[PDB]
Amino acid sequence: NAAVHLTLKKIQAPKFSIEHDFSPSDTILQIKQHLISEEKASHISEIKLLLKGKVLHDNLFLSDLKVTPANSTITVMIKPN
Amino acid sequence: MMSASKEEIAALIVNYFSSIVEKKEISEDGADSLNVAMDCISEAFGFEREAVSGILGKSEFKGQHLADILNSASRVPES
Amino acid sequence: MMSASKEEIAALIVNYFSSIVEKKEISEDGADSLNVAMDCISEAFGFEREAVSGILGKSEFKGQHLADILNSASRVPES
Repeated sequence: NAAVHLTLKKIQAPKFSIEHDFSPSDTILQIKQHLISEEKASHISEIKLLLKGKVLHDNLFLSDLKVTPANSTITVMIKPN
Repeated sequence: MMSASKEEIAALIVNYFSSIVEKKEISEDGADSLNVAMDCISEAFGFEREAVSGILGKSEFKGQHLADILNSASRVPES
Repeated sequence: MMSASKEEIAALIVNYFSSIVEKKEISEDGADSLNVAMDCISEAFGFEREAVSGILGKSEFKGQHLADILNSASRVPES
């Protein structure tokens, strides 16, 4: 369906973990925007997401995310460039 | 001994991190960071972290780690 | 060489990755993976990504890369 359940977890302290439902029409950029809205990040350029080692680029759609019940956790990396 | 193949080096790199998390030598955050870092290395080189034993088993690094090898390896900069 | 501490090894690890991308020995696919992984490693041990130049200087590993170092390791498996 359209219910794309994703888990956002930061590996670097503070290690926060939040779960939300997105849409398949949304891109990685939407997740970054959402993260800022939840006051967990400052700039989009600081948010670098990864999945199983593969870096998730802004142009990537959530529909192409190889997320299963096992790897439903997205790696949230935040750094000032 | 048989040169330094990228996959062989990568195997030692991930093994090193694994040797750290196996005894919690790194912090809770570092452990998480190292976990994903190893995953990135695996997919970038073309192997799996769960297959590190298989790589080291073939390589001449079986029973060795990146730490001990680098420790024994000593070079003296003549400068 | 000295003690092969976490910082000693880390410098060589990030240096190796820097060498790979420098001469372009990896595709852009895995290039970005190592690009971010390098930073994660830097934060985990507590050092700046662009401070590798200083680490290699203060330590006795100047002019040596993880590749050349491992390449000089003639480990013989006496299984």
